[PDB]
Amino acid sequence: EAIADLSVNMYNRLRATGEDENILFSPLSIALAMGMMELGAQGSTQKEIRHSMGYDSEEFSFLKEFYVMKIANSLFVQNGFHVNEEFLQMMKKYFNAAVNHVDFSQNVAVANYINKWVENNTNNLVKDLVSPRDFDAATYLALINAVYFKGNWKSQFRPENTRTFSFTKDDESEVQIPMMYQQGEFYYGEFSDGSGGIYQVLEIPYEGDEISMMLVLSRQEVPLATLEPLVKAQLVEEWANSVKKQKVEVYLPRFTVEQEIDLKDVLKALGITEIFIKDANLTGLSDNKEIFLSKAIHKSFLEVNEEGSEAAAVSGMIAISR
Amino acid sequence: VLYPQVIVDHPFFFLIRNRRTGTILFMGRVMHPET
Repeated sequence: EAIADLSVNMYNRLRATGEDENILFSPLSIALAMGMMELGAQGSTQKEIRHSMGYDSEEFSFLKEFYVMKIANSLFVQNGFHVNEEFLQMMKKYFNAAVNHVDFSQNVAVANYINKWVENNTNNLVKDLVSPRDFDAATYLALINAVYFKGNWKSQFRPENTRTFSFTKDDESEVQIPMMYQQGEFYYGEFSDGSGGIYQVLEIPYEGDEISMMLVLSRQEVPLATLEPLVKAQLVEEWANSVKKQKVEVYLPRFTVEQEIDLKDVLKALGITEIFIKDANLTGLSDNKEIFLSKAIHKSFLEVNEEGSEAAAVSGMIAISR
Repeated sequence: VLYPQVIVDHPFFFLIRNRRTGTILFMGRVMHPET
């Protein structure tokens, strides 16, 4: 529910900084990563995270509570760097983090090693999360989360039904794209757009009956931006609770979306600032008071086609000594 | 009966969610769908 508000807050930042571009991220991945960071934080630094993530009202128990669906965490620790036993224990308990010892000074080697792990846990869909330019003698720790999903639509589109259609961008320009089609039994509702003053919500289940894709679409005459301010956690819940299974004529593009986001900017927008400064309190992760969070990275991939969807997101955290 | 038509031929918002728990896995928008 937390994740709910989190997702919407983070999305709003990305709208703000993402002038008219595609957006894609995984709030789940970001929460798991920040969960791991939080285990390291203390005092002021921990309190700020907890608040920003909405945990004031632990959260580790909820975080633990986690077709193909895979979630993996790993820790890369500088050789001979002494990490708090307690940190390590919790990290295993709550995140089942793989723990690896590396020499960050061997910067090409370590980048390759971390990138291989990413590939191994995203079906190769996310590449170059890190680079050798990320690592040196000052690097102490990297923590990574990956989320990976692959599912067939419960009711697949037949490739024979896919035809070229004009897609009208919100800047009124047009592109011709492959447009999948089926008449299927999906969950559908109509909501007032606040203004034919309605928008459509369509929920399409995947095989396995656990996961779905929800699509939200304004009337043709109206830009998506008109609907965006409406998007709040309470509304998301309402959408889920208001759609009715029925026959629907569905025209949906075959598409891929990718995004690398400035995760530091996003977290800062949530109010998370202390971890990023020299005098951060990460005394939870070790007795080494010189440590702070240098880089926060998030990259995602989504493919949508006739058979279903395949998606991955990875969040990475790189900690250094001043 | 006239079935609704959802014709995704302009920008849209999307979410991939756990139906049971409500957890949001992925979220975003497509402003530019072309290759």
